Amino acid sequence: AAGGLGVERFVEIGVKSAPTVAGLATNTLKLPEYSHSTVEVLNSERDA
Amino acid sequence: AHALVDRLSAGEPYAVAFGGQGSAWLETLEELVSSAGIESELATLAGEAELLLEPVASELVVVRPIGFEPLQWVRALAAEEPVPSDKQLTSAAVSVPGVLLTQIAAVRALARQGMDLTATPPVAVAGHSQGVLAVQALAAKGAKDVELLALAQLIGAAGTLVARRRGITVLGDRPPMVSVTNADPERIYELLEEFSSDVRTVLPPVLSIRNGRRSVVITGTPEQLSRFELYCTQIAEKEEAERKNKLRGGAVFAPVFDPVQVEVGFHTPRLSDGIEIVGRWAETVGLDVELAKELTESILVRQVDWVDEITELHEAGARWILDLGPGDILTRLTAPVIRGLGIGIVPAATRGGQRNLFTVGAVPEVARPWSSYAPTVVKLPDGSVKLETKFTRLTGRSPILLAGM
Amino acid sequence: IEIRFTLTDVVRSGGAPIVEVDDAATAMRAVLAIAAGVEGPENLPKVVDNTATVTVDWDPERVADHTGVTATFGAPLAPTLTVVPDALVGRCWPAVFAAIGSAATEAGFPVIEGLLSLVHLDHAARLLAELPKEPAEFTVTAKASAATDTEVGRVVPVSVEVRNAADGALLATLEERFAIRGRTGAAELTDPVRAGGAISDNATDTPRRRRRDVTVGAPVDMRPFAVVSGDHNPIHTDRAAALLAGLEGPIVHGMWLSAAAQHVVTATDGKPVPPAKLIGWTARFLGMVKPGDQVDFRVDRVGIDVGAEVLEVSARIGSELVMAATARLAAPKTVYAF
Repeated sequence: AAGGLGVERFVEIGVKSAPTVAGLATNTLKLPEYSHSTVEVLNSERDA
Repeated sequence: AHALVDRLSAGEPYAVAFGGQGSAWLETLEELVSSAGIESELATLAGEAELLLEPVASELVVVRPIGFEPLQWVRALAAEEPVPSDKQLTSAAVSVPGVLLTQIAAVRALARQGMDLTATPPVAVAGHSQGVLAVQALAAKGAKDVELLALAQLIGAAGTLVARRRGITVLGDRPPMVSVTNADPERIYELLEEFSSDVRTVLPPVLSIRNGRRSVVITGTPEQLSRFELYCTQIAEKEEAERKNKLRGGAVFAPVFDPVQVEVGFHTPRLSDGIEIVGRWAETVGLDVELAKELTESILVRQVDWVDEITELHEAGARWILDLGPGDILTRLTAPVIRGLGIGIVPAATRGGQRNLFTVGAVPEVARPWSSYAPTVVKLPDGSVKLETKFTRLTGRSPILLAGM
Repeated sequence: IEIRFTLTDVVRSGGAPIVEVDDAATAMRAVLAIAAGVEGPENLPKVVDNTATVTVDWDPERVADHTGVTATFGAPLAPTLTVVPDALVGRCWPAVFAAIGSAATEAGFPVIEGLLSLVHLDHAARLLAELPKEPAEFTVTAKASAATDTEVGRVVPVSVEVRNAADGALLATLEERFAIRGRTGAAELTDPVRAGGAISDNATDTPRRRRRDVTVGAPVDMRPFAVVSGDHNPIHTDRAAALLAGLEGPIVHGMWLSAAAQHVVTATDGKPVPPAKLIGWTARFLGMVKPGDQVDFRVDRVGIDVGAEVLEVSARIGSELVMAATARLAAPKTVYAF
């Protein structure tokens, strides 16, 4: 926000551990982050 | 034989209104040319548009080439093939002058048939946004006509150079101009002030137009406006959980939010660097009149408190208001504002409302003065006092009843 | 400004009743020199000697005009940067042209160049890892790497170095190659041969991925771009000069197209964040373009260089190929969590 809000990509690594903190981020991207931002949640396991 | 004008002379008074930007002007200008059988004015207006740009000693280096010959675009548009995109035509540089020309041509149309009658007399002439321009020289002599178009050419030009849209997204879609409905002017400014607390001095949103009681317009940078859009949505949703508890003080608000098609911020500090430049642009031309400085500030920076102005000329007891603005804008904005206070309003260049104008019998549209239905006192043979209403008059009794219980 | 010419008639040869003055080439130059530079910019290099651009400042309104000259919306495109790398060409233009003729052109070439016959081959901007920014001032240097002749004519590749004034470092490198069609030389000889590439140390390979289908209109008149870019060539403006050069009409500036297709690649595969993403772009002009032109562009994702995605662009007006473009783009910025 202080450095500009433009497109961000959030990638989790460690293979099968990847869905967790992304799902943690996903639900977090929902509740406070409702501002309608373009964000990409990517997982090493799932989204390779 | 125009009854209204004939009314205007002996009977009820009149006021001229001019619309602003966001009027969808081109299609009105295209029709106005096609509906015009008299091209006489357009000959001089086109030549003076060419002339006035050349002697200009003001900077105006970028503006003059990006200006376009009005006669060519019209004849092209009349061949039905050529015309630039709406995005190009809506840009302040070529749009602002074009809007005035539509309004000026709208003045001439009525002036063609009835001029001896359709000559001067308003009580006052008022305008909205850039509409205040065409107001001034209409109240001045006829040689000042292009000066409007001349200043309009300068207004949209500097405004464009200083600040222009750098981005847009199909969702909403997001402009510099935003409007919220149903919410108080105090409540809107609250959320505005709530959001403006979080942003820098360079891109604050501000209240531009107050269109009515609960209807307002806030403007600024498209991105920052989109941020204000977020808070109003969250409150709308949190209050939804309230309404479904079936409680009134605990009820959701049902506002209406949605952006506008306007391309650039007006009546905002973002145009502040434009005022100076515009001012010099007028003095280097034969446009010199002392209101060029005041018009610019009113249009570019100072807000427009609208309801209060046209109402002020209305509370003077002037019964009629016409609007020569493109399509027709501000003619209908003003109507529910005043409504039943005795004012009524015909859109000018609208064929239906002009049919009134040109006839002896179709003229007197005067909206109902609610005070007309104000209750009165009645006496009877046995000498009973009766309070008179539309109810009592029928029933012959007091305007009060015990409902079925 | 006026242009004069002279003829001479010897009728002893009937097949050659008219033979016209050999001073034409030098006479044409004096005419262009008055119009082009007006002695406004002045440095006096020979073609090999460096051509210097004194000082250059970027106003916020010069940002707007260019970004407004080329715009894209219908495809969800949002241009963002302080200075688009396309804006480099406006700064380096007046200097590059000065190298088109010289004593080295006098030695090995006839010095026969029609300016109307000038053809732009390729244009590219290579970054030194620095990107252009707000108010800091620029100073540009232009050098001619080689002067070549081809079967189709004379070619002059021009190297350009853009430097930030206040900081005093070289931000970017701009490359231009021009084609005059009438000349031959002992300087640099090419038949069909010229080649350029955007290369990087570490690379990854990918598969063809369709990104966007683009619709781009050409401007109504070419004068607006002519004012900003500083290209006054009558070919794109005056119809008499365009017809004299045997052209389809007042051809759209290839340079406008260059920024036209770029602005899309800027915003599309670049996404709402173009500024730090595109580190380079190259553009090849396949065919001429008339104003009022509906052109369809298509960018695809091909491969990866130095962690930056490469993006190939093809252009079609109906059946005709127009521009071949290729760009190096950084990926949408990634944040990692373990």
